[PDB]
Amino acid sequence: MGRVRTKTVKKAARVIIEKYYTRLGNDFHTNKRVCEEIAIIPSKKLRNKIAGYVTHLMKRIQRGPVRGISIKLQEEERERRDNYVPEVSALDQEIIEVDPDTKEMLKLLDFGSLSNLQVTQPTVGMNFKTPRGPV
Amino acid sequence: DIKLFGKWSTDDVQINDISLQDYIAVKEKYAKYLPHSAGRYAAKRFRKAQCPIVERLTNSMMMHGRNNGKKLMTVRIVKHAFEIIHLLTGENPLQVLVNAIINSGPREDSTRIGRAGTVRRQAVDVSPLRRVNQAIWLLCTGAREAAFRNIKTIAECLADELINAAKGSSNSYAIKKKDELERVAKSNR
Amino acid sequence: VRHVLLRQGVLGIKVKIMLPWDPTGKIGPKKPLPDHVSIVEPKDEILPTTPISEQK
Amino acid sequence: RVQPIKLARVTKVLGRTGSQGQCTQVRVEFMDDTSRSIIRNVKGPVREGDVLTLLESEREARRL
RNA sequence: CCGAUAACGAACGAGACUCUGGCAUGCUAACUAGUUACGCGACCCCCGAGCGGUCGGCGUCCCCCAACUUCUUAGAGGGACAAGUGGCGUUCAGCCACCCGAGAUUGAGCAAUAACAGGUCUGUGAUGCCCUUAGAUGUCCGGGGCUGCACGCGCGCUACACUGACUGGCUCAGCGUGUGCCUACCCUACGCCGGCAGGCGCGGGUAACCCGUUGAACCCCAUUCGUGAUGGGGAUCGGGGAUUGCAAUUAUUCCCCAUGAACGAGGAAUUCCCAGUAAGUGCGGGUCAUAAGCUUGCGUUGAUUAAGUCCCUGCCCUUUGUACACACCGCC
Ligand SMILES: [Mg+2]
Repeated sequence: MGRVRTKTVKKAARVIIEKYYTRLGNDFHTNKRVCEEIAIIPSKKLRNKIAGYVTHLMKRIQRGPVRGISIKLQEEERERRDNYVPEVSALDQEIIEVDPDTKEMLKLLDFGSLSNLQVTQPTVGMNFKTPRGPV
Repeated sequence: DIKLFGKWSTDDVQINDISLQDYIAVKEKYAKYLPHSAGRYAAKRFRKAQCPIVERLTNSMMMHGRNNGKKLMTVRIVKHAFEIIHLLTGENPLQVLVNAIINSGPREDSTRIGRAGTVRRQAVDVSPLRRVNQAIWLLCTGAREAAFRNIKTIAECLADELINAAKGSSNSYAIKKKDELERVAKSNR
Repeated sequence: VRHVLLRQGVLGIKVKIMLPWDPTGKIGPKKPLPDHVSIVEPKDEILPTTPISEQK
Repeated sequence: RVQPIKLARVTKVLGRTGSQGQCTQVRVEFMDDTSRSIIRNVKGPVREGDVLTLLESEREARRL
């Protein structure tokens, strides 16, 4: 109990992680040996507390994308977002299941009689809506 | 092999019920040459369970203001009491102590706050650790009021308190109090 | 802390000044605030190219 | 005529009660019928896994 | 603190910080601290040991005539971070358990906004205003008083005893002080006298150099006592002897011989406290010409119970009600 870290240590940890992600590691003693030159810590207790939180956050980083910014994580995310367009589009279906009402709309729009449309059998029952109230 | 006080081997002592065998500590891992060890047994909860019960009796026997650091006096009292009970009964003093503890621990009690019927609203069975604590406290208290204002010394009073409690004879203050508590709890069921 | 002897009595003056931090120390303390953490700015050090061997 | 005393082992500790914390309520499993288990309130320090005597079998079960 | 989010970005407080305690056979260093070794001795065994045992006996920073820093000292550094493992957790913030570790919560100091008609004008040549100011409410000198007692209350000390009292022997501390501007008043070793309180000569110390290896008390080991208001308790009181002072009566204090009173564990009530803690036990400092039942610290011995709760007494946050706002000790 009573081991909750504060803004000072957390912000310092996040800043130095996003500034020196390459040099840092998962070893507490190595991470407390890099802090004396990558930062100016007025207190030894503060320094090693920050180093412990850096180790914790870097374990979390290697297991997943923590909100701390990271260049490798961002380039992987950018690759996964602005790429991987499939070699076939998802919107060029050979046939499109189309409602008779939509077919009438297309006829009025003058786009009726398209070879890629298959008119679905309309559903019967009109049984939408959730039953009202509980029970 | 350890021979508390130089005799009375601990290996032949048997705890007769499994309710308190995790809290009585006379077995060979807790067998000590002398009942005096500043082992920090109150630093954390349940640490006193692994403290030897001879040490527990020594710690409890030094009470009532005049006697709060005199642990050497208490150790010599325990040694003389064990000698006396060995002479009087012929069996292991540690066995006598264990039987006294088991027969002195009150199996249930009663505790509450509100409009109590007789003593307390509810009757409550107790934990084995509370059993051992209450038994040791009752034995030391009985020895103390036995030895207060008579020529019979504290060694003999503790000795015959343990002797009476080990059998169960209503002559020991410990089991008299235990039976009173049993009656109170039974009425407060 | 100073006293001012005015016609109506005594007026108390208390002045507290937080001195700025300076490494020189002739205007303030040399030591920084205990909770203040300063981080040096890293360089680029990219090295995106093929390995080479530079004789020197 | 009176019911004999019977032993039972604490499995899970429910929590403190009595409004002063003087009692801890636990779930306790009988020795004779391991499939039999009730809820009892006990006084004194209790940790799960230790065994204790029941002078009377069923007194009071009440979830906190 | 993580997170949500009409808020964003900050500031104080908390924390961080300083001192302290616990670990460093790792570094530096020691005749105002030592250890080890060696050499002189002193004594026992000397049957025979003999590199046998003891020495807080003497020497080896006397300057060439040993080293070393474990123990002591005090600096520089390290060391502990929920870091490692398991579980719980939104698997976040964190929590629990364990290993390794000296240590997995050592205690303090400082400590925000706003406020109280809280206390001090008897700390001040801090001070407004009023009063007095020569028959003084200034100042000095003499004496008395602040102590005075049918009674009530608070903080404490001593006890009611055998887990003890007395007598003797044995054996252990740590804080910290010590000769003065005025200002006189220091801590004391050793030797002699006295039964004691004390007195008289000779020194040492302005101090890790001397008191002092602070030979403390409790405790421990033996003796007597024997459940009685007793060898428990030492109040009250008589006689006598010293010390301080200018002066001891309304006894300053100390000492000796006498008296041995209430008190046999304490109603209703009520205080403090979680580990080297409570309590027992002494020792320093402050006050001090003389002096501690006080206080502030120090060590020694050293536990029972608990790791929870909101029952009582209170505190913090949110919702809610209000006829309160001097704020429920309100209002009516
Ligand atoms: Mg006498």
